[PDB]
Amino acid sequence: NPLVSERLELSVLYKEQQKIKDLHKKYSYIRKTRPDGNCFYRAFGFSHLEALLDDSKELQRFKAVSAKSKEDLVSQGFTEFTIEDFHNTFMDLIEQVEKQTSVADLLASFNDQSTSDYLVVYLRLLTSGYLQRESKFFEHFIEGGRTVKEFCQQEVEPMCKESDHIHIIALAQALSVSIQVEYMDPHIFPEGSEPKVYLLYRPGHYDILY
Amino acid sequence: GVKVPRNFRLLEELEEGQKGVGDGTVSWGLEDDEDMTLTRWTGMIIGPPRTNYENRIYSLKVECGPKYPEAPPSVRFVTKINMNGINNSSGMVDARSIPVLAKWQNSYSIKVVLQELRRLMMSKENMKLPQPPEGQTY
Amino acid sequence: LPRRIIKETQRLLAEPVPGIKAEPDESNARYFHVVIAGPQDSPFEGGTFKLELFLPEEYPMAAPKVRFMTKIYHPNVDKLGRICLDILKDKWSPALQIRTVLLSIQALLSAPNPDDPLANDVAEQWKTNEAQAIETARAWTRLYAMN
Repeated sequence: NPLVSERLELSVLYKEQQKIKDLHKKYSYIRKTRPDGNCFYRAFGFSHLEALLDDSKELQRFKAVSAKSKEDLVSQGFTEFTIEDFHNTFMDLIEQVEKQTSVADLLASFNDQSTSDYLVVYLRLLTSGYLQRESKFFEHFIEGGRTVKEFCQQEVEPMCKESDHIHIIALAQALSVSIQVEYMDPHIFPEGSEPKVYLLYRPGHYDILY
Repeated sequence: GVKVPRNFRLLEELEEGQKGVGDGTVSWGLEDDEDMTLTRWTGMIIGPPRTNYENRIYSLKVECGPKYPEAPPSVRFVTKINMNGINNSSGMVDARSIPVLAKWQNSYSIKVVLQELRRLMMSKENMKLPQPPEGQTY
Repeated sequence: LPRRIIKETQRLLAEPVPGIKAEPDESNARYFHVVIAGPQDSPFEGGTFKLELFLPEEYPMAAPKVRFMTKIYHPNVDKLGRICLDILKDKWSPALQIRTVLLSIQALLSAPNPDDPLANDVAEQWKTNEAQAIETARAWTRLYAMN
């Protein structure tokens, strides 16, 4: 079992039924991630950085938001010398896409525990940072009388914690990158915008579609 | 590599001691479970088969100095035994004559020590030694 | 050593939490001798409680290890000093720092549980016979925390 897998075929999902037939007529390839509850952040993290090896326009636009992202969280109340090392890892992956690297060279860096997790953390921090900015807006999208800050201390920031629509809406609007999720049970996040990152949700898993 | 402190190591040792390793022919645990100092441990060895120790329960006491696990524990038999390295009056284990205590690495645990004693009971110069009567202490 | 660990030690010493001394060991920069004064108005007032903090191999991915050295009658603390606290297991994020853990423990002492009760023999005693429990904690502060 790898963290992030090879560009496997969509016919491999019959090994785990007419609902995949509908999925084939709109998609061709799948990319598996370890079902450790950190799926969403690793899947989006690869899906979008791999797509930036073709798109220099979105690359420098993405780098501008990500760089400014660090000072944003610090202006929001995150201690700087906390997130520094996960930002340094995040910027080092953007610099590794900027320098034209292979999809296989990028994959080998995502299967490194340290490098990958450090990114997942910063993606979680980015999600958690944005949820607390739009605190007034998301207040009534959380159940159990949990506050936005508490939800962030319990389900967003800590590792190995499952993601649902509240995480997806959040990260999407933070980096200004649209996502579409397909449910092995279609939804666009945010509403209306053209999707850049296609994902497949099964109970406990998030997968990259193509 | 990275040094682990006395107390945080000994709590792990306790945990593993509670879950039990292998079959159970070696087991350990705190002498008092309200003892926050984590110093006195109760060891237990079932004697290895085909030797003169076979099918005898040997209770031990193990003590962890303020410097564990950088320096070995002091180990002592409660149950009487006839074995190279163990004193006939006290049941104390001579640190020089035991290859795990003499050649002590910090990675060694109270588990490793108890198995090492259980291994040395299988040694040729121990397995055939005449034993004292069963269930007898110092 | 990560830059994280060396910077956290320096910031923790630069700005101390009142009621908590926390010096790193010069021999093992991952180990911290923590001392906490028993909060005024608590059942632990006048007592001084020893704790130890260790930053594991995985830190800051894995949570810090903390344990009471001083015997204490408290729902969240057990007979060997092991602290039952969310941000030390499940709900620990790599973003959280030591001083969060540190004064989180202090908040516990200030006003013992339960906002959601944990299931143990001490916590059950607090959940019913509270006045009796507070006098027990006062007594244990005397014989364990006061020298």
